[PDB]
This record gives sequence, C-alpha cells and structure tokens, in this order.
Amino acid sequence: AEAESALEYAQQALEKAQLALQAARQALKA
Amino acid sequence: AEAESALEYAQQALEKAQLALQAARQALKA
Amino acid sequence: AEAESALEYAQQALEKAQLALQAARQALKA
Amino acid sequence: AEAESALEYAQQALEKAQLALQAARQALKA
Repeated sequence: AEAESALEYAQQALEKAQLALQAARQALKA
Repeated sequence: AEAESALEYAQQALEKAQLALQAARQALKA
Repeated sequence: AEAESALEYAQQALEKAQLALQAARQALKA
Repeated sequence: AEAESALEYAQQALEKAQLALQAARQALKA
C-alpha cells in the first residue's frame, strides 16, 4: 500500500546500498 | 574501478532511499 | 584515514537506518 | 509518534550516511 510500498522500496534500495558499500570497502582492502 | 565506482552507485541508491522515505513521511502525514 | 574509515561509519549509519526502517514497517503493520 | 519517529530517525541516520559517503568519496579524490 501507499507508505507500505514506499518503505518496501526504501528497504530494497537501502540494501542495494549496503551491498555497493561492502563492494567498495573490499575493493579498498585490495 | 571497483572502490571508486561502488561509491558513486551507493550514493545514488541512498538517494532514492532518501526520497522514498520522504514520500513515506508524507503519505504517513496523510 | 579518511576514505577507509568514512566507509566503515557509513555502513553502520546505514545499519541503524535499515533497523529503524524495519521497526517502522512493523509499527506500520500494527 | 511510533512509526513517525522511526522514520524521522531513519531520515536523520540516512543523511549522516550520505554525509560519511561524500567524505570517503572526496578522500578518494585525494
């Protein structure tokens, strides 16, 4: 639903973020 | 380019997260 | 250490963001 | 309020995140 779905996207996006996050981290530990 | 660019992508993800969130607090307000 | 560590901090911030968000979708569910 | 405040913290934290984000970025452009 309205906000439900805004959140669900917030979540989803938030995790792609933490995912890109680790990726850079690691690249940097290399 | 793994660190430099994992970074850029992250920020953008965050961007949409930040926006969805803002929409959320609005639907919320109702 | 500015890049390496700005990174760590970021992830953590994200962490609490991700958690608050999850709580939100729960209060939401109600 | 309940979720209102979870969001407000999500937001706040989310921006500290984007803030730490740029910080690392820049350090890396140095």
